[PDB]
Amino acid sequence: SMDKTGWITHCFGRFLIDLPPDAVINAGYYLWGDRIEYLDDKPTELAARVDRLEQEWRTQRHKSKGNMFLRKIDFGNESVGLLSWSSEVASKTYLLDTYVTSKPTWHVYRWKGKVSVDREQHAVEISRALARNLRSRAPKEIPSEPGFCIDHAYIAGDSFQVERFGVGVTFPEHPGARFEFRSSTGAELNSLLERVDGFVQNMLSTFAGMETLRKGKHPVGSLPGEEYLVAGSDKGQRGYTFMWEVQGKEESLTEPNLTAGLAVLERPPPPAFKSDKEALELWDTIVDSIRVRPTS
Repeated sequence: SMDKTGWITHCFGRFLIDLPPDAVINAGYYLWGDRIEYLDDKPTELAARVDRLEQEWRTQRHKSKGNMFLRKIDFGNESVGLLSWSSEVASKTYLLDTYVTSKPTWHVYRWKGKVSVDREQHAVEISRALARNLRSRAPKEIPSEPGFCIDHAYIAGDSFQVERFGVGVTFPEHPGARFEFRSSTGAELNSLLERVDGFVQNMLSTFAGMETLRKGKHPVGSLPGEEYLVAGSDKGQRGYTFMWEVQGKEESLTEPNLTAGLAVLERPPPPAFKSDKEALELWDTIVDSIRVRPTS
């Protein structure tokens, strides 16, 4: 824990975070509500996918006597899009399946979502730009440029954009334990304590076998993070439920809603930790490493 030797600093969206080298990491990234998704397709494979999927939309009935395919849009920068009706019933909505590529190193990402007839051109203009802003980042590179980092790449820019990610992390040394780190634009209406506190006291006072290890402020650098940590024993198993949270500012990339959490279930398998001490060391070491990525 406190001995951050061999620990690896990672990139997720606008932020950085240190983690032990043993950690098993799995991340999800979302843009304008819709998931941006990495594909391990070499250029020929993607061409096959798009061709295969285009013909599928054509051999699929829309309403009575028309197919579901509409357009194959070219966003340039080696990227493409497929416009289709939102479903078998027209409504007034499409499905814009975007396939953006990274530069200079080749990767392709699928970014798909529904859009109305009256906003299709706008959505295209977004994909048009996402295509020329999506740049690749080297395996261990920590980009100095402004941008939202994703899998094997980042979306360059400091212009506002709703963005969100969620990283699930497990540790082999500490089995049963699960850490999660999430970011999301938009501000929550209450702080952590203002929201959850009342109910936690009503559960702790009601049910036995638990104690509030910590509570209150836990600022990390310029980030105003409150925290709540609960622990308890049952089944001869020691359970944990931690959380840290910056409630974030509206229309802000650098101070969005930002949450770190760690939990260990009960219900004897091997201990996730030796004691409460070891658990809070890991928790504090990781949370204190949270920070906005320095950007020129």
